[PDB]
Amino acid sequence: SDLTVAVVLPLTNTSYPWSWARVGPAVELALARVKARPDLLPGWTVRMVLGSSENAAGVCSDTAAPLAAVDLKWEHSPAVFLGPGCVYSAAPVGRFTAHWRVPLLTAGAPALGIGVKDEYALTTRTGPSHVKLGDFVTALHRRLGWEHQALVLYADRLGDDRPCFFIVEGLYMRVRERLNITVNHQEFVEGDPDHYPKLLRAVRRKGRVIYICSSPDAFRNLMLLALNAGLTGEDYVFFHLDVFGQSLKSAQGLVPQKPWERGDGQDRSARQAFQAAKIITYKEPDNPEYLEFLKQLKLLADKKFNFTVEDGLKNIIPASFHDGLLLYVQAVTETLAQGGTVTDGENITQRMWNRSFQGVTGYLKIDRNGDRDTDFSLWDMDPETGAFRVVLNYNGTSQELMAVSEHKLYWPLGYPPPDVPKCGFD
Amino acid sequence: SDLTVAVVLPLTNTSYPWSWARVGPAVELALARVKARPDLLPGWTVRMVLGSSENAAGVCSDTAAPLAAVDLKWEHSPAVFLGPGCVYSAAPVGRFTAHWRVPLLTAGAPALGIGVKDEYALTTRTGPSHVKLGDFVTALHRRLGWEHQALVLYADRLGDDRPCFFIVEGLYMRVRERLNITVNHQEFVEGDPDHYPKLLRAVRRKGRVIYICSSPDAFRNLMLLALNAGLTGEDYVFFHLDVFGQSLKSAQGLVPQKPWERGDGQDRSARQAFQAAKIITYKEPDNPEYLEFLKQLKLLADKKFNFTVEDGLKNIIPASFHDGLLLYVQAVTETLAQGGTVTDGENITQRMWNRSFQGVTGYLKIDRNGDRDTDFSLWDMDPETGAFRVVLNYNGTSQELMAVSEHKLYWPLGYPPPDVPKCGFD
Amino acid sequence: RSSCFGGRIDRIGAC
Ligand SMILES: *[C@@H]1O[C@H](CO)[C@@H](O[C@@H]2O[C@H](CO)[C@@H](O[C@H]3O[C@H](CO)[C@@H](O)[C@H](O[C@H]4O[C@H](CO)[C@@H](O)[C@H](O)[C@@H]4O)[C@@H]3O)[C@H](O)[C@H]2NC(C)=O)[C@H](O)[C@H]1NC(C)=O
Ligand SMILES: *[C@@H]1O[C@H](CO)[C@@H](O[C@@H]2O[C@H](CO)[C@@H](O[C@H]3O[C@H](CO)[C@@H](O)[C@H](O[C@H]4O[C@H](CO)[C@@H](O)[C@H](O)[C@@H]4O)[C@@H]3O)[C@H](O)[C@H]2NC(C)=O)[C@H](O)[C@H]1NC(C)=O
Ligand SMILES: *[C@@H]1O[C@H](CO)[C@@H](O[C@@H]2O[C@H](CO)[C@@H](O[C@H]3O[C@H](CO)[C@@H](O)[C@H](O)[C@@H]3O)[C@H](O)[C@H]2NC(C)=O)[C@H](O)[C@H]1NC(C)=O
Ligand SMILES: *[C@@H]1O[C@H](CO)[C@@H](O[C@@H]2O[C@H](CO)[C@@H](O[C@H]3O[C@H](CO)[C@@H](O)[C@H](O)[C@@H]3O)[C@H](O)[C@H]2NC(C)=O)[C@H](O)[C@H]1NC(C)=O
Ligand SMILES: [Cl-]
Ligand SMILES: [Cl-]
Repeated sequence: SDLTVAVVLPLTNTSYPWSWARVGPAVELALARVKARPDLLPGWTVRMVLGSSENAAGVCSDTAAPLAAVDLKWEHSPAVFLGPGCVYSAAPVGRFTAHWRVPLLTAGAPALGIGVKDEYALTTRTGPSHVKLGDFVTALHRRLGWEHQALVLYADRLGDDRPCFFIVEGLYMRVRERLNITVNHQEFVEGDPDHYPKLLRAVRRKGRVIYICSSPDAFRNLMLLALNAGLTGEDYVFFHLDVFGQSLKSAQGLVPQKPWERGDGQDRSARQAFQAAKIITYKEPDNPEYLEFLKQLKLLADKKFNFTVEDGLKNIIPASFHDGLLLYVQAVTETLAQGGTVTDGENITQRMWNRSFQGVTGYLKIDRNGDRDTDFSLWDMDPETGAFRVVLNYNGTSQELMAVSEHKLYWPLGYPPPDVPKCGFD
Repeated sequence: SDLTVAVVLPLTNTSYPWSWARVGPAVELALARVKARPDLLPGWTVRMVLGSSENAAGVCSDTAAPLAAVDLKWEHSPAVFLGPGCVYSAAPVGRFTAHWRVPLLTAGAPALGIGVKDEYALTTRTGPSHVKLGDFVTALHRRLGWEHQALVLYADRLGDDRPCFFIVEGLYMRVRERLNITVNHQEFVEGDPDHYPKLLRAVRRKGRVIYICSSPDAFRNLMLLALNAGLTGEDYVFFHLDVFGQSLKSAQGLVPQKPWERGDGQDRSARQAFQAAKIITYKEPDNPEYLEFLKQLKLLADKKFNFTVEDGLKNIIPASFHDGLLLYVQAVTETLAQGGTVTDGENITQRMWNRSFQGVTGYLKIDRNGDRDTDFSLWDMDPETGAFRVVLNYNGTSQELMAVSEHKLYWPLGYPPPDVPKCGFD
Repeated sequence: RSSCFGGRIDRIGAC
């Protein structure tokens, strides 16, 4: 008569896109819609038991999270798990739920390895997957004439969830899976000046198509050093892999969008440097159901959670926890309707897999693997004003690059420079 | 009045050096000696509760093992854990015991990361550590004139504990920590012929001091191809990192020792090829307490465990579980003797740490970190007979290379060839 | 050093 839902998320730390202070209300909203839908779990009272994925210091822990997941299992026997969002938290809890034959839902866990559902069985990813970033890079290379060589730079703060790694892992593995071209990679550390000589050396030797996963300040500094070294959009192109748009403001207000402006007198040189630069982010949902969701989400988070939800790309994570939870109640109702129980995880999950769905994020497609398709946006500088704006869009289900508001991808040469120079890199 | 000891080891699979069918009796023996020592835990009745580190398929699991560790904690609240030996099993359980403030004892878990006792607190390694292999390679390079460049080749069967990786991780990290010389590495797969061209190419390009971590058959085939390609002990030296002496028989009988002989008519060419080859193994304990232990161990395992313990280097693992368990009861008795309880894990562990001890394996030293010092043996071919024999011995506590039975390390050139060739590697 | 891609998800068996 009641469905127990176990959550393993950062309950106290709010810095995470899947923090409970942000996902919690997004879940409250989804539970509220289920009670008002007579067609969704009729007469059921869906309960929720929570667990902090975070350790003592408040970061999400490869130890706290699985320990949490066990107390929820042996105390409540939940039917499904929600979260974790952290890769290193999710991986252990995933092996536990896959063993327990319990479905696991999360908008986080974007790494390449979570894709292996032979290990992470009953783990359905309703958020972005980094393999999906490979898909967009593949489309972007096929539709731009780069079929030889590309260069990747990524940095990580030690002891975090290693986000730029798994982003480059999912991009490297899926792009060489589909194109078999040369993809050079180099890790670095942002706070270490010793690496910047190494990076600029590698830029002009290991490729012209260059992808960087770093903080906004690091990607900016690199652009200034690139400009200083005489590297321009005629021979190079710099893709900032900034998926949550940290180098940008929200799509709601704060018009226009300038990431190169920093207020240190270097901005004048920064604008010119960013002429060779483009930003790859996620796709802000167009549907007005998203915008209502945000409104209900912000109110519900201030009121019940004493947290203020600012606008931005991060908000598709709670939005996708909302939709993913609706996706499950649908399937459980469907499973009860054909004589099955809420514990038929395999039946329940297979309903959710290979299935389009209409949620606050609009059209979302759970692929054959159990991973939501990811839609990406490409940002470019309008050479007139210097501000950035979306010029391309990648439908992830269809893998189509569609131009945005009739905008043209600015190129200093009139066309993309070639991924290989003239008489070799020498 | 009773001390509960939780074991997380392969309880059904016996293929592991730390299999329960081999460690179980070795532990019975240690429990028997404690009951007969009035000076060790007087009046205490030390119980044991067991857990299978292995999953369904019988291999030790990064899931079954931590799941096992939790059920034992919530059912018995043990004072100490024993095992696991598998790296991917030990890591998760170690983070759980380190969180639970419970000591952890194992002869296995040799990887470089387990060394980090800030994370794996109260984890005392009484068996070999791979960082310790770096120590021997360091001593061996200092006392042989190689201070520039060396080459490492390692293979792993997919889905195992990745033993040759962590062996090379512990050797790479500790040798570059201490010498800062060029150490090139390359992974390969034994069953893939496509790699052997790559290996022979890299052999003559990436160094002359060459270490190989592979099966005996793989290392043999490599030597045959090296001989075929005209690579001899005049310019090269091949160290088989065969720690458990899989390419050798037991030190008890089966005289003499021929790894190159295979009974396929190629043995004639193999013998000559192995003139450029040396084997790095662990050190068989000299003390006659070991030999009595083996005797009692074999008897006890046939009787109570319906298992036959063959002779070989693997047996220092159960031996070190035996000794390590004695080391703990000593320290707990010591802790009880100065007003402390069996739960004073920090006091208990610090007694065990930085401490020499005399057990069935003879002299064993728990370093400042909590890792038993590891003694190594170096094997070489007597060019006269062709058989292999120990010519060097590395005391791990003293880091001293001592010659064995006045034997001379065979060199085709009368002295070791230089780690760098004449006019470069070109 | 090396770029370990696809080699499990654990701060022990990765680089
Ligand atoms: C990214 O690409 C995706 C892949 O094509 C798009 O998904 C498609 O979404 C559309 C609608 O958004 C969907 O169309 C039809 O889907 C129903 C199932 O087949 C079908 O029954 C619908 O038809 C009904 O409704 C229309 C009015 O809407 C009536 O005129 C009809 O008579 C009928 O009653 C509907 O036409 C596609 O099927 C679906 N494609 C796939 C392959 O699933 C995404 O929308 C796209 N998103 C963006 C932002 O580009
Ligand atoms: C590898 O190197 C290790 C580093 O030295 C060796 O450890 C050493 O082991 C010896 C004994 O095996 C040990 O010697 C003395 O240790 C006691 C503590 O200091 C000391 O009290 C002993 O002295 C007593 O006993 C002798 C008779 O044995 C009497 O004559 C004395 O009067 C006294 O009553 C003993 O002499 C070293 O201290 C110890 N070194 C360190 C640094 O701890 C390993 O043995 C060696 N292993 C191999 C196989 O080579
Ligand atoms: C909420 O989560 C934040 C990010 O996950 C976290 O910020 C980060 O905090 C860690 C430590 O908590 C810092 O890392 C430091 O880690 C070790 C251990 O102390 C140090 O030895 C290192 O030198 C390193 O400085 C990160 O630098 C830090 N990063 C950022 C951007 O803040 C918050 O602390 C968490 N806050 C709460 C209240 O839980
Ligand atoms: C006892 O442990 C042995 C070693 O840990 C184990 O041997 C190995 O078994 C695994 C599978 O159990 C084999 O690996 C195979 O793994 C996957 C899953 O089936 C396959 O898709 C692969 O292709 C691969 O063949 C190893 O090859 C095998 N290795 C050896 C040397 O035997 C035993 O099976 C365990 N036995 C029991 C009774 O527990
Ligand atoms: Cl998390
Ligand atoms: Cl184990």
